[PDB]
Amino acid sequence: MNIMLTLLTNVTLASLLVLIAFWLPQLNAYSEKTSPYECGFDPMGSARLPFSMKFFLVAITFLLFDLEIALLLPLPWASQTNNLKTMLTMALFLLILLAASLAYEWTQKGLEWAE
Amino acid sequence: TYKFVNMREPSMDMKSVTDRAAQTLLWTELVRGLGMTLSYLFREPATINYPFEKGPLSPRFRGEHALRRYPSGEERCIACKLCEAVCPAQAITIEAEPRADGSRRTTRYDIDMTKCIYCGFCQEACPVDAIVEGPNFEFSTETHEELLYNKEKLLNNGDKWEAEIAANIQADYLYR
Amino acid sequence: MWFEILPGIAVMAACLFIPGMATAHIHKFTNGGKEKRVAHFSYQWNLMERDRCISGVNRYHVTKGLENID
Amino acid sequence: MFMINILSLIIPILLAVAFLTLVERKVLGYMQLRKGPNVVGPYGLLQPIADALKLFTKEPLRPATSSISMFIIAPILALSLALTMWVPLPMPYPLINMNLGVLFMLAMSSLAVYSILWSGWASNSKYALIGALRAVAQTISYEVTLAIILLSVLLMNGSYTLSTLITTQEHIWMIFTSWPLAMMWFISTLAETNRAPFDLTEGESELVSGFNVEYAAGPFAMFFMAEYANIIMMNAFTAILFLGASHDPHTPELYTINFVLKTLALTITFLWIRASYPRFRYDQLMHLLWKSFLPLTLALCMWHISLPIMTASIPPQS
Amino acid sequence: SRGEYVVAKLDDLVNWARRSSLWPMTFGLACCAVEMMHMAAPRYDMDRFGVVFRASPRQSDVMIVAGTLTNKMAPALRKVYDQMPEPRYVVSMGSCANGGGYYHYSYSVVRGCDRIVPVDIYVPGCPPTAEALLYGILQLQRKIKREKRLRIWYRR
Amino acid sequence: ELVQVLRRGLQQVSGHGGLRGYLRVLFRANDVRVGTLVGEDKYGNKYYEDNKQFFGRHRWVIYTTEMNGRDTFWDVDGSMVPPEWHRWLHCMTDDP
Amino acid sequence: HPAAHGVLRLVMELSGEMVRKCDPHIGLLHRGTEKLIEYKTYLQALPYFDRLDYVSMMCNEQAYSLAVEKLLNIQPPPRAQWIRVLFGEITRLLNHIMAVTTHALDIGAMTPFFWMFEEREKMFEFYERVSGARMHAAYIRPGGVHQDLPLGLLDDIYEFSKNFSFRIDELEEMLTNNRIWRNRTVDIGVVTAEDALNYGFSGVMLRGSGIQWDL
Ligand SMILES: COC1=C(OC)C(=O)C(C/C=C(\C)CC/C=C(/C)CC/C=C(\C)CC/C=C(/C)CC/C=C(\C)CC/C=C(\C)CC/C=C(/C)CC/C=C(/C)CC/C=C(\C)CCC=C(C)C)=C(C)C1=O
Ligand SMILES: CCCCCCCCCCCCCCCCCC(=O)OC[C@H](COP(=O)([O-])OCC[N+](C)(C)C)OC(=O)CCCCCCCCCCCCCCCCC
Ligand SMILES: CCCCCCCCCCCCCCCCC[C@@H](O)O[C@H](CO[C@H](O)CCCCCCCCCCCCCCC)COP(=O)(O)OCC[N+](C)(C)C
Ligand SMILES: CCCCCCCC/C=C/CCCCCCCC(=O)OC[C@H](COP(=O)(O)OCCN)OC(=O)CCCCCCC/C=C/CCCCCCCC
Ligand SMILES: CCCCCCCCCCCCCCCCCC(=O)OC[C@H](COP(=O)(O)OCCN)OC(=O)CCCCCCCCCCCCCCCCC
Ligand SMILES: CN(C)C(=N)NC(=N)N
Ligand code: SF4
Ligand code: SF4
Ligand code: SF4
Repeated sequence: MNIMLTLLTNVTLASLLVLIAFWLPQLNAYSEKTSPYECGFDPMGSARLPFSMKFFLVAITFLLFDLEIALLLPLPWASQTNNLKTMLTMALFLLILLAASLAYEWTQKGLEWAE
Repeated sequence: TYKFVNMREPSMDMKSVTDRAAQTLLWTELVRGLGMTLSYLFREPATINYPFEKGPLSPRFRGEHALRRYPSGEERCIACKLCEAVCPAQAITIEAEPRADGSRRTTRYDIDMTKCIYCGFCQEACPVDAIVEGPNFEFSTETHEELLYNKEKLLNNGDKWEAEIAANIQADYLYR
Repeated sequence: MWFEILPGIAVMAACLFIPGMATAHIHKFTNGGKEKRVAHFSYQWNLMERDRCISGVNRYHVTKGLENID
Repeated sequence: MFMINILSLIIPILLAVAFLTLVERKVLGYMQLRKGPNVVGPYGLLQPIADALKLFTKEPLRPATSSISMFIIAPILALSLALTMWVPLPMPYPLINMNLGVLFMLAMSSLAVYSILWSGWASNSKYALIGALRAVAQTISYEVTLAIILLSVLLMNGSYTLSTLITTQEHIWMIFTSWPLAMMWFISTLAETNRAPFDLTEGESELVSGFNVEYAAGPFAMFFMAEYANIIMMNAFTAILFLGASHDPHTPELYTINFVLKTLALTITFLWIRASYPRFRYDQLMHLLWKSFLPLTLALCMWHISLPIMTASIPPQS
Repeated sequence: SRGEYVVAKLDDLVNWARRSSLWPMTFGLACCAVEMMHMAAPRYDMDRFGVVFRASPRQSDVMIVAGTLTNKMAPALRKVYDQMPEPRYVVSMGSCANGGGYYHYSYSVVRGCDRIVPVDIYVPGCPPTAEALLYGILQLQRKIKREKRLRIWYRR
Repeated sequence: ELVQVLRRGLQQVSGHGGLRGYLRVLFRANDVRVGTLVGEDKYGNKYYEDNKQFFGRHRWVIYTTEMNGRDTFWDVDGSMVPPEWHRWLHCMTDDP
Repeated sequence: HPAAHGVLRLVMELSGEMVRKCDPHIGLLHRGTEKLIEYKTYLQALPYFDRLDYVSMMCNEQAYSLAVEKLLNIQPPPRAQWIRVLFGEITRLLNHIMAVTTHALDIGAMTPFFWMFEEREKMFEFYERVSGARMHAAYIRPGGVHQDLPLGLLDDIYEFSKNFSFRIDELEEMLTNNRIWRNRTVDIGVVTAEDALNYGFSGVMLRGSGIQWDL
């Protein structure tokens, strides 16, 4: 309830700022003013063409490591259990496997960008 | 002779290796750069309080142009066109004729201040110290035409700045 | 000089004082002069609801005691 | 009274953002042997007001090639999330008291990522696209490192509650306890807030204003406000997380003063770093966290899992 | 009148903000741009007055044409000027930007940037000193101070 | 000592003729330094010198509030100085 | 563009952000200097050289004067030659300050730019004292120099030179051993000595490639 009211207040304030921005000042638009900016010269192609991503493997590894951090997050509560030895073994197991994944990718050159 | 800017190798003793590892893990040179910036923060700025304070200038400074007069009030220029001949940018236009009393005086003396390169050649070639470059430099205008000076404008500049122009010429004339 | 930066930092610090102090004053104002009750768990929430029930004015911060049991 | 509390949280934040703009100007000037703004007002105190009025009275334009819907949404999202990030912060009392106060901030930061991405894509220009993809890579690296660092530091705490952070730091400081994680967290917060040396999404030298190249007038001012609010909020989070202020329940204003002073010190350190260092390359930034911070972060996470167990110092659950 | 007083105060406030917050586009052509750097330097700090370089023309208020404008460069200058949103101002600096300069009678030099864009201020010199350019900037500020757009509109 | 600096600041406050003069010189010159008055011209401009300041700040001018027919309380130009004081202020000579 | 120095149109083909080819389009600051020089005299063409490399101005003037004097079969006086060399080294200081600080600003560092540009301001004061113009002096001319030095210039130059090595040291304290600067600059734009010679490089490019050559 309170969080919803806060979110509504913030979004309303931002929208009001946009509305004031687009209606208060004097407007004068023509084709040259609204054309895309490429440092004074017309763009040769289009900005919607494919843009090669030289770190494509690191993004997938980031997805997997995001899973790893999601698994690791409930650790502060897991340390309140009586099975401390088992919990410690499992936490260290997960972190060692994550380290092994990082080392394997590093040695197999998955962290290097495409040329 | 010559010297090598970067051809030194690091010593591989344990103490030096540990020092380099401490520099790597504890960002020592980065902290040093921070300290340098902090020192400059606590230093005094070098900013002058313009327009209430002005940067230093010299008697040789080349600013706005002026046509001078003799102490009697007679114009110094004798329509000799040496400045017009020597002007690199061809910024000076001169037309002359005999005056009522027969003097060799100009009727048109134009300087295009948007064409002039402020090189000081005109005042070097003048044999009578007529055309000079005054100390004024804050004469920016809002329209292009206002920078196309003519003889009346240049004579007004000379009458306006005669004291300072005379003082500067007195100060610097023994080097010429 | 470097102390001409201070008035801007002073204004920024004065601005940053307002949120926390305002929150503390509003919490004390709306909880009868006491800290706003923290209910991170159902036990604390049930304590607050019981305080509302026994107050008789539908306000949990209205606390009763020995004069109320007898 | 809750709406009054929301306003008392929002408006001073915006005022502090404007005067942080002024303070950054003057601090950078004095570190660069200049004076900075001292003409518009007394010691330049009306400069933020003049800039805001100029920006919001200047004409905004939508590019002919732009996708207008996402072109407008992005500044709204940026400013909304910048303002929303402040609600769980205890100073010393949070506006909204959450049981998991840190995961909310992580999620809202990851959502605030998309403002720059959608503004760069919606602008429909090559410099904006380059800035957006630089943002993608930067977010990848800083997100993984930040997540694990926060996990470890809060594992020293016992829960994800910032009031519990205060209670934990009642006696000593998490900077004393875990300073290496503090260093890496400071670097990761620089990267998260897109500050130098990691100001790559909008890199003036390489790109002409980066992702906000097409933005002007009011919409641009919203991006600037969001950036500076994020700077202040992240420095406040760092102060609460690592520099715990002593709290007196009967006079809470002392905690507010201490917290504000620590946050100001951290923000001025941000400005100092910007004045001091050059700019990274974004591939070198990715290789900095993945190849240097990530191994050390994993090792320190293992160490901070083991340490409370081997020393019988596990924090209370609540 | 009450409305006249209100509009006078409002456009005094509006002109103050635009005067006190000037953002030149990061745009220099020739030797005249070095004096722009020296005006940005600590000696004549332009950041005191609220004058800050912005790279994007969208976030720029003033175009300082500092250098020679050539036939190969004129379209780009016009393009960036057009992409600058309003209100926008132009300060030509140096003889080359004012008229032709040393290269007035040339096949590849535009004899005046005012053939391309509407110029508000002309700064004379080759190059104008940093103080001369600062004087031109302050003169532009005083020119902005006299604008009465709301006062023109009220009587319109 | 900070006490000496604060006392010098108070002297600067009192050296401009009270708080009102201090505020006047602060808001129309952005500086509150006190220096020896070299002289005053016919238009009202006052000229001050302080050789202890570094070169460039050792001479300055407080412009008049009215020159010719224009109210120059706020609108002050660098072109309002007559040529002799112009030479002295731009340091083409050491003699006022 | 901030990094394009104002009049450079660098048409680049990029695969992502990797550069596939650079095609520098120049001539946006072409004025017809050589044709205008053909139309000028030898004294009237000197400011053209003053405006060619407008960061090493007295150096351009000295080169032009050397050419004209070689054609004329005359000889400047020793004092003129010494003033030429002194101001050529002052101009070299100006140019190297500009180059290093603008390079560091394109990389991302601006504080050295401001410091060394205050130093450039002092050297501009020297230029204005000798010539009356802060940068475009037109002071070195075929046959010697236009005017003699004023009676305090040598002492002020001595003071400046006395206090400048500390400024260079402060510049080095921010860049030389900084790991970010080393990452940005080390093993970037490597050119072999043979390639430099064949492509026609000169000066710092050759000496960086290791060629022991100085005019
Ligand atoms: C291309 O060739 C080249 C050039 O070119 C020719 C060059 O030059 C150079 C030379 C390069 C240089 C000289 C370097 C550049 C120069 C510098 C000085 C670099 C330094 C950079 C900086 C200092 C960064 C500054 C940049 C910016 C953009 C700062 C501008 C400020 C803003 C945008 C902030 C504006 C936003 C604000 C103020 C937000 C506030 C607005 C609000 C609405 C908040 C208020 C909200 C409220 C609700 C408040 C209301 C409350 C009320 C009314 C009640 C309050 C209570 C009361 C009592 C009042 C080179 C090398 C070159 O190669
Ligand atoms: C979508 C949002 C809804 C909620 C809005 C909540 C309040 C918003 C507060 C922020 C306002 C931001 C602008 C501040 C003021 C400055 C700009 C301004 O004045 O803009 C007004 C705009 C101004 O028009 P403009 O397009 O010329 O705006 C430019 C203004 N200047 C010149 C100042 C730059 O007014 C209008 O568009 C309407 C003018 C009168 C014509 C009325 C037409 C009929 C429709 C509306 C009237 C009611 C009809 C009822 C019957 C319907 C059925 C038949
Ligand atoms: C930030 C959130 C939005 C804020 C919304 C507005 C809040 C209030 C705005 C604050 C107003 C500040 C006014 C500042 C006055 C300028 C101070 C004084 O110096 O100006 C003089 C007078 O200025 C002008 O005459 C008018 C200034 C503005 C007059 C006030 C108009 C009414 C403002 C109060 C109404 C606010 C509510 C209505 C709008 C929301 C002329 O000075 P100037 O020549 O330049 O200086 C040259 C530099 N020198 C001195 C070194 C040479
Ligand atoms: C909370 C506030 C913290 C304040 C700290 C601020 C510090 C100063 C801020 C200025 C720095 C900001 C800009 C700098 C950004 C870049 C920083 C940086 O480069 O550091 C990374 C640096 C660079 O590596 P490279 O030179 O590229 O070498 C690569 C080799 N292939 O490398 C690092 O990752 C350093 C990591 C620091 C972690 C701390 C080191 C841990 C020390 C180990 C001792 C602790 C053991 C714990 C077990 C105890 C058992 C009893
Ligand atoms: C105590 C109670 C309250 C007291 C104060 C009450 C008023 C407060 C301000 C309310 C908002 C502004 C209201 C409208 C102001 C007048 C606008 C107007 O009529 O503009 C008309 C005119 C357009 O041009 P025109 O002359 O018609 O010619 C056509 C062009 N070829 O000229 C123009 O359009 C000029 C260009 C600028 C117009 C917009 C700016 C006007 C002033 C706004 C000041 C406040 C700004 C706040 C910004 C948001 C917050 C940061
Ligand atoms: C003009 N010169 C030499 C520049 N380096 N210019 C620049 N804008 N960086
Ligand atoms: S200074 Fe040079 S360019 Fe200017 S009018 Fe004199 S001779 Fe011609
Ligand atoms: S050189 Fe002197 S005397 Fe001869 S025409 Fe020119 S101004 Fe007149
Ligand atoms: S006016 Fe002179 S200094 Fe300016 S660009 Fe032209 S030649 Fe260079």
